Amino acid sequence: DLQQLDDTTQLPLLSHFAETVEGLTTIRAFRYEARFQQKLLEYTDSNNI
Amino acid sequence: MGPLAFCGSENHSAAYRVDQGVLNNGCFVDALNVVPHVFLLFITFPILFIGWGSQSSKVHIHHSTWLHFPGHNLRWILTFMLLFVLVCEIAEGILSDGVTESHHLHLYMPAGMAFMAAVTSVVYYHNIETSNFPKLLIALLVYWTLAFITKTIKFVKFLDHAIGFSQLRFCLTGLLVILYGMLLLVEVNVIRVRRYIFFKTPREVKPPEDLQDLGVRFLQPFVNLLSKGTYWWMNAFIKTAHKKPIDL
Amino acid sequence: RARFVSKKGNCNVAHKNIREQGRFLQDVFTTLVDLKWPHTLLIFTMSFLCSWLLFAMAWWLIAFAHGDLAPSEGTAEPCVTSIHSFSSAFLFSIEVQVTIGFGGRMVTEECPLAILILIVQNIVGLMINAIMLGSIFMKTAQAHRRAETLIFSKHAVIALRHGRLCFMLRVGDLRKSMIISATIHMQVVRKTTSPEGEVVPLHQVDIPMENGVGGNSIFLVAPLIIYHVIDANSPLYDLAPSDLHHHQDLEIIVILEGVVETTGITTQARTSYLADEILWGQRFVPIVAEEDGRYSVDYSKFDNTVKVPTPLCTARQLDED
Amino acid sequence: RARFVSKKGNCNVAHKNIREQGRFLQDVFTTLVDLKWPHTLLIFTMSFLCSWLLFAMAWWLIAFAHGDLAPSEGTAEPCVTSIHSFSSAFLFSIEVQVTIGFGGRMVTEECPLAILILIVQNIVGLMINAIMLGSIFMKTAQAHRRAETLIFSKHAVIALRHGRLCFMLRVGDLRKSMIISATIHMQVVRKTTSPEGEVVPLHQVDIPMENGVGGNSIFLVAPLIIYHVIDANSPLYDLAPSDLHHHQDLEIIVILEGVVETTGITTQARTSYLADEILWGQRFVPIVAEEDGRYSVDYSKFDNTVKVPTPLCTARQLDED
Amino acid sequence: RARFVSKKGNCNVAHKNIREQGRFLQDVFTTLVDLKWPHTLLIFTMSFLCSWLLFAMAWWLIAFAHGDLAPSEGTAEPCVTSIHSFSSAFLFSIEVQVTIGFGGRMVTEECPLAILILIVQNIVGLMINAIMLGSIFMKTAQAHRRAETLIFSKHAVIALRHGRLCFMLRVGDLRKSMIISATIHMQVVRKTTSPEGEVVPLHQVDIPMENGVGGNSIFLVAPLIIYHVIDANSPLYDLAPSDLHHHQDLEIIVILEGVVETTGITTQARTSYLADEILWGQRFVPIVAEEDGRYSVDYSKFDNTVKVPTPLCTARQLDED
Amino acid sequence: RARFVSKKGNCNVAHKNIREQGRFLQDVFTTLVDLKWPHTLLIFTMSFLCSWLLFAMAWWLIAFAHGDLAPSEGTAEPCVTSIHSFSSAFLFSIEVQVTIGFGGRMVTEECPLAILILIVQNIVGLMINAIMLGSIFMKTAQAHRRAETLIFSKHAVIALRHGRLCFMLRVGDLRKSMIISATIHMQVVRKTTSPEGEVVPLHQVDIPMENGVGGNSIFLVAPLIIYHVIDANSPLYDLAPSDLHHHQDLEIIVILEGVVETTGITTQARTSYLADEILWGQRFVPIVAEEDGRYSVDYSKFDNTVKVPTPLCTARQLDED
Repeated sequence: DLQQLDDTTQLPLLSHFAETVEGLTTIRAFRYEARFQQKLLEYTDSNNI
Repeated sequence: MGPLAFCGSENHSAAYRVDQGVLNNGCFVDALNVVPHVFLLFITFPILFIGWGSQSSKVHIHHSTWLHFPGHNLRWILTFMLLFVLVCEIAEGILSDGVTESHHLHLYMPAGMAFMAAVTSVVYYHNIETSNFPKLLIALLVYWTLAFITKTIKFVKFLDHAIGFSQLRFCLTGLLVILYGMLLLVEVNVIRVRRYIFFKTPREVKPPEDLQDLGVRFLQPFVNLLSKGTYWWMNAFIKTAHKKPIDL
Repeated sequence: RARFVSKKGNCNVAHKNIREQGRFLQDVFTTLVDLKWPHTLLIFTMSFLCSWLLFAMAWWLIAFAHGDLAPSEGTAEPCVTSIHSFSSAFLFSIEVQVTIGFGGRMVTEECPLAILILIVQNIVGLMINAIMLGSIFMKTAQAHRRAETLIFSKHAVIALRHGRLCFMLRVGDLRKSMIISATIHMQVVRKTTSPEGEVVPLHQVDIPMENGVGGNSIFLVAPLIIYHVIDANSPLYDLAPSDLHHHQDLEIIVILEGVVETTGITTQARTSYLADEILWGQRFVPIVAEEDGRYSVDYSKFDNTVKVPTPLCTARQLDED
Repeated sequence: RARFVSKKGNCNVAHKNIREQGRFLQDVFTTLVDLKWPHTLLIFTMSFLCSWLLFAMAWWLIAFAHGDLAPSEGTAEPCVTSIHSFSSAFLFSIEVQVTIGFGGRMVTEECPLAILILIVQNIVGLMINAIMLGSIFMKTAQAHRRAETLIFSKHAVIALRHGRLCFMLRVGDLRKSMIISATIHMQVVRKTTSPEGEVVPLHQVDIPMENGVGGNSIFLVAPLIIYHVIDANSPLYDLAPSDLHHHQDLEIIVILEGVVETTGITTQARTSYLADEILWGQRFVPIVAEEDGRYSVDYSKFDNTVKVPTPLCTARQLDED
Repeated sequence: RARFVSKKGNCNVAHKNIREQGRFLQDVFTTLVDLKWPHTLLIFTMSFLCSWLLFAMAWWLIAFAHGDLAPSEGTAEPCVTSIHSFSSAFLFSIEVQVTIGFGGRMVTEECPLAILILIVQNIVGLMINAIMLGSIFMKTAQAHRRAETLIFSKHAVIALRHGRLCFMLRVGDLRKSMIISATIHMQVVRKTTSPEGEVVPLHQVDIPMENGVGGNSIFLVAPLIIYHVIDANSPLYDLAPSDLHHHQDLEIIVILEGVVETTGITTQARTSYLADEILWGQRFVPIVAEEDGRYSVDYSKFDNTVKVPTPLCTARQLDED
Repeated sequence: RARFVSKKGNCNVAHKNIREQGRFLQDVFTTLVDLKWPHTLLIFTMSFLCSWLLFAMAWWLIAFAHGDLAPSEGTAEPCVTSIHSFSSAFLFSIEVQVTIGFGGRMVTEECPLAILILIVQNIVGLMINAIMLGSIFMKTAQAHRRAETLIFSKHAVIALRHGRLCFMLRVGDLRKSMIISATIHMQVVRKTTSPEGEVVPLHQVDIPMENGVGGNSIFLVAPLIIYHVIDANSPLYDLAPSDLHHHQDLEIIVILEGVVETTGITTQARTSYLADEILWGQRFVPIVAEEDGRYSVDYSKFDNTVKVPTPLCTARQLDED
């Protein structure tokens, strides 16, 4: 249960990296950088626990 | 197994005989040693029984504010050192009683009641440090000073009888009395921090910052040094993972 | 789906997450009385045994410190006569504290600290005797076991009485003795919502008992039908007869309390009636017969109902004829 | 024809066909208190005698199993000194349990199971001592014998007071001490029928006591006239003066209860007034005289009535002038 | 001219000409508690002394019937050891019944009727011990001595409050502990006459206490001013200020009762206010001061009045402006 | 600025300048119970020790007046056996009065005044035993320590309910056992002034508890929200939301009392809510959850408030829409 929980929170962190580095120019189009930074902090706190 | 004598019934009938010095019998310091241990048993068992055994199976103890009185890691480390040397005294009593005859009980029963008193001291300290209330453990203060006064009078009666550092129990009583002096960190726990009783202010240390029901439930870095080491929060989660799934 | 208090009368609450144990040790006496019976007998005999063993260790240390346990008797008198073991001192502490006092072991007047330990053994034995025997008498004399004698109906009913719908139930007393100044507090609990949006999960709102003065006072000799008239001020006013099913948030509790005539101590009996247990349109059979100049009640026919005709809609819609 | 409760105050009910004895053994204490006095003295002395005989059999089996009853004494010490019969062990169990402790028979420290049977004899003797002496004090200290001191009228009367018909009766207190917070619950029982057809055999409906606030609270120093004003809300409203005969279903009970000032325990006094015992048109003689600066009451003239004029029809027909 | 109950709180009644002593012996316990203290100590020590003397005569007759008082000892064992007088048997009955048990005199197992008289001496001694020590504790623990702590005003007053005349008096509590659920029953007694001609000599009619809900419940921490608003339903409505003289038939009694917080037993305090003791037009001084963060009351200035202006006619004539 | 009674429930009064100590010695028993615990143990062991020392001086004077302390024994029997010191007579008075009775020292039947001093030592020892052990049981069994179990909110709140402003607070019970017939007396104290000029410093005026019948009766199983609806008859009617500050003369006390189910003795719990502690516009979180077929309450979320919208003016100005 805990190892399957760690893998299913390990996947959206790399999905968030793969959609940051794809849409980098259109995330620096908006000023939505800090919202995505808070989304990465929520993803890495869930992966860390 | 014999008539179960305290001082042996050695057929001199003379280990019971206090004639020339009133503390110079040598068994009277061993019979004086059991006074704080049966004091701590017969004081600590109704207080622990009325406080924690007498709540029902329906009602439920709180699960946050695990606030430690300071000196906590030092007190658990010296309590495991105390349990180590009391197992050494019980093994010395086994090795010292059976060489002659018929069950000298004073080599067992001080360290047996001291071992039971030390484990009820540490479960009493964990029950007070869980339930936060510092107006008790002056019973622990008079326990550690009564054990310290009886172990110093056993140590100076060993020093009067010219018992040097070749016998084991002289050195083991010396480790016990340097240990019992360093188990008076209750004076560290009352003065310069946590002025609970005999000082004119309370110090009023705040609770830790994740324990105002912040949804944490990780429970490691503020729990006691036994259950830091053996992870006795984690077996509650391993029981909860039986008959449930564990989600995020 | 989940009851507040069962039909036996025990409350189904949990009391989770009490932070303070600091309020619990300020009264040790009511939680000494609140234990179960093997816990009460265990703390009774362990209090008496730990007092006898502690004073046995004190008398054994006195007879060891005088040299009385040593048998080297030249001429000198003992502190205590004929003690030469620990178990003789344990026999002596048993003989002192519950005041048997045989006399093969007795205090001689040599040792003054033996007289001091005898004085404080008699004082602590009288204090432990008073607190423990009064605690076991107040444990066996409490009045919560009187609620097994006081019975209720299996089913409460709703029928017509004097033009109005009345919520009727039957409570009986099974003892020859009486219960003095018996009151009825019928409360209906559910979850409600305010018009300003306040939701409370168990709103213990109170229906009045219809008695004749308005004061809730009864006389429990015959098993009598407690009835509450459904009026517009009552919260059973919009109760529909199709709403008497399972998983319906409606629970009427009946609290009967009074002082028992014999023991003189206040009892309380509580029960519940769920939405499944409330029957519509029925009323109770008259059970009070009469033979040889005495009234007679039949408790075999106690919760028996007869199914009268009743208009099967709400008490609001009965009020417009 | 058959009274609900007599003039002495005992209830005339039968309690037939109780199926469950399962609720009766859950409280042994209130049915231990509920016995008659030879049953109470029989269970008192048989509880003490069966405890002494059971521990006498235990001490006799200890002295038989050690060989102590055999007189072959080489050198060995006994368990108990000087026991050589069963009756010596019965004397020893009497000397232990009510803690006389003579000392010709005493426990020596040889046998440890003698110390175990002495410990459990002292524990069971302290428990039996606390429960039985508290039970005999709560038996002799109950307050249902206080209702013999509190008296009532032989006849209640109906007369005119302030334009209205009032149902008047007189209750006196015959003790120099008082009774604290005395309430009156006058109930009128009969058999009624509903307009929807519900017939109940003893409908304990409640008349209010006219006091002045409306709360039923009195002060029983002088014997005072308790009166209830017959109003249209009262069910004595259609009472005719020709309806005061034998075999008439009308019975007014008067319940007086309060806490006794001396013993501090709650009493209750009950009485009845039948249709033969209710007199019409009479009122009580004033019995409170005055001499040497003190009020004086005469209890010889207590239930004496004087026959005033009264309009001899119903209180409904008095209400239209 | 003659008071109903004095300012100390004792009732001035006589209870003349009670015919029946037959109701008095049915309860011996409440009249055992109702004695004075030398009568209570006399019946205490005479009950214990007559039990010791009766069983002393029984043990002396056993030792006379066995020939044990005769000193002709060939070989045979006694019933009781070392009895050779009546006073030795009186010493033995003292040693048995209050369970001292010395052991120079002890029961040997020869005589079975000695064992029967020992069994019934232990049973009658346990019964007499339970009834007499519970009777002396219920004698010393009764709550009628708590009314000396609860004080009242020397003078009740009548002044104006909120446009209306109010009958005001002051009651204080002089203990640090509290009194739980304290009620006030102010009653005004006089002799009245009915319009139909019924004259009662002490009509205990009840004025309500003005509180704010209407329930008579107070909280006796500070000495607070109990006031009753004179309304047309009150019988102080036609009270004139010239009617406050001696030989005026007007007596207002104040009944305060509640349960004491410490002993847990119900008390009652009563007082009176005559027509001389009721002052017109004055009101009480405010006595509740404040220093160092605590409220402070001065009981030296307790019944001190200040003489305000007040319209000096009746409350009926105040009601038409 | 200065509280009437604190949040723990102790009253902040002073009781200055009581002139009379004459009322205090008329009841020694309730002020014997009213001490602190080291004063109670000091008067307990000093009463028993002064009785043993006084009768020890009596037995020593008997053995001095007979010449028994002199060892010149020709043939004559003693009064008491083997007394030859004062401390042997102190041992004998200890052996008589708490009824140990060893038998090395015993009363012989020579001296009749020894029998008289033994009789009055047994009578005074039984009286001192009954009064002191009943006093220590009534000291440890009083119900003022039950108020530590009964909790209240830290903050009372004022919010909207059913169109009206309601003064809401939360009281919980932390025991598995119940409390029988629990009443609520909410009182609001301040200093007011009359329109005729009467100023009282702590006017304990009473707000009614909104319950549903009007009788203040609750059922403390779940922690329930006690609310009082602010109406024009209530004196919280002109309460402004800017008046909830420090040094504001407004103090609402909540008195909860009832009889404990276990010990059977009446308790009382009191608290306060100041003007700082009353919050405006907030209401309590619903804390009664439900899992595994039982209701569950969370006492960690007990005094937690949520800040709803509320019109921020007085309840008089809310009443004109």
